[PDB]
Amino acid sequence: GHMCDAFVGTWKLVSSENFDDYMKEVGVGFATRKVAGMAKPNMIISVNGDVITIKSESTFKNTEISFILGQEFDEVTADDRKVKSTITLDGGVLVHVQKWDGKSTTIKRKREDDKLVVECVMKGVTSTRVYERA
Ligand SMILES: O=C(O)C(F)(F)C(F)(F)C(F)(F)C(F)(F)C(F)(F)C(F)(F)C(F)(F)C(F)(F)C(F)(F)F
Repeated sequence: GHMCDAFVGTWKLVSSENFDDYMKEVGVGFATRKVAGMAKPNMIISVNGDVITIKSESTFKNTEISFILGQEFDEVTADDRKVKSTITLDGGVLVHVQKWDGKSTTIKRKREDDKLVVECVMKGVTSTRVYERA
């Protein structure tokens, strides 16, 4: 249960690039996009045996996903998509693919320097969000 040791802890947002464009490509509505952009999320990543939990906390929406690496699971995203999600550990990076409605998006959670970087890709649009330890 050590696969994820470099990710565990609490994290807070430093910077965001192209996040609104990413949500646009995903199909998120205007009001939800504006709420999401205003959020200052606190992210908690924790491990309990084989089960990893990623929690995002913000004033107006929390999400929590718990999963086993490599095991597909049902996720209801913050924008209310019902997706089939699989997260694997590849080259020290958590690679999260969401599949729904004939579409897919990939969320990579990686370490760079002392930061946790979240890279989200939808049809060639990439958002990069940088977190520092809380
Ligand atoms: O900052 C992070 O923790 C993050 F980068 F990991 C993340 F949270 F942004 C994400 F990757 F999970 C995400 F982009 F997919 C997302 F969950 F936010 C979303 F953009 F897909 C979303 F649309 F669901 C929304 F922004 F939360 C919504 F618009 F619904 F509020």
